[PDB]
Amino acid sequence: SMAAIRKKLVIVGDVACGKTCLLIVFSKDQFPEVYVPTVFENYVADIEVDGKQVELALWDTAGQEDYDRLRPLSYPDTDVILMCFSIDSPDSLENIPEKWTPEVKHFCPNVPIILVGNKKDLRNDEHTRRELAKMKQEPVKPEEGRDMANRIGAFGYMECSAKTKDGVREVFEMATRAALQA
Amino acid sequence: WSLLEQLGLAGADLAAPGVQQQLELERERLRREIRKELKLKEGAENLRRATTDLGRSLGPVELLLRGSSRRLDLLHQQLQELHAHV
Ligand SMILES: Nc1nc2c(ncn2[C@@H]2O[C@H](COP(=O)(O)OP(=O)(O)OP(O)(O)=S)[C@@H](O)[C@H]2O)c(=O)[nH]1
Ligand SMILES: [Mg+2]
Repeated sequence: SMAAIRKKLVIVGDVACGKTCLLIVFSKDQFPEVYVPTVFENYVADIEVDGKQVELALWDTAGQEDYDRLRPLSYPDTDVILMCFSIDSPDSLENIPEKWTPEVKHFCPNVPIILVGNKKDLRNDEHTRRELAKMKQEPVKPEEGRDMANRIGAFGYMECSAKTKDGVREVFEMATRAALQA
Repeated sequence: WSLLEQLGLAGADLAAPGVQQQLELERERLRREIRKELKLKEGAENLRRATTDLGRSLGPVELLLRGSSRRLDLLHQQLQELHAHV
């Protein structure tokens, strides 16, 4: 039995938009009990798509501007990018074409990008509604995220909730398929 | 944890032919273990979803899923430890 195909995945996106929980929920089936801002971490996940076994390297990057210097060094041999934003933060969605896309395209032109809408469980969350209401806002819509996906020329657009594990497998199976076409 | 310590090969000459063959066998085993665990996990996810539609407790399945990812972790550490001595 041959070894699994190796592919490296890098995840980017705004501060606290749910990047780490997404990686851990998928690779360890655990929702991190405590929130700890990431500088840089890496994990290995195992997956099989279309009868092909793949060993996915999960490179976790920092959303914080404080660690912008470190992020570029995590780009080099990336097979697929999971560019994230949170469904409960329209500002995190606005930083997609503003900050994340320009950075990713510069360091990884041609690398498949999956735009991911995190925290899908907060769309109908009443508390989220009242808070966003103050700031004269409301949770991101599926159409808006799908539009932004088209705008940055992403491989696809997916929504998920690391919390309820809803849409998590779909996100990673699509990311793996993209990373395989390479 | 060390697979070398488990096999009593701790301070042995790992470059020797016999040891090199035993390790290749162990790597093959590990690779097979990882593939089996990977499929059990994917199946467990299917069950978790099936249990969700039945309206029953996901606790047992979630625990199995975690135990499965934890096992994959150990298998990867050991496989990594043997790649250094090929
Ligand atoms: N409601 C809900 N909260 C989530 C979800 N995923 C993450 N969170 C919460 O949002 C916060 C940030 O999550 P985390 O994954 O650590 O962000 P991050 O993007 O990795 O953050 P950074 O390291 O760039 S500063 C945490 O308190 C976490 O529990 C989700 O699907 N639903
Ligand atoms: Mg993080």
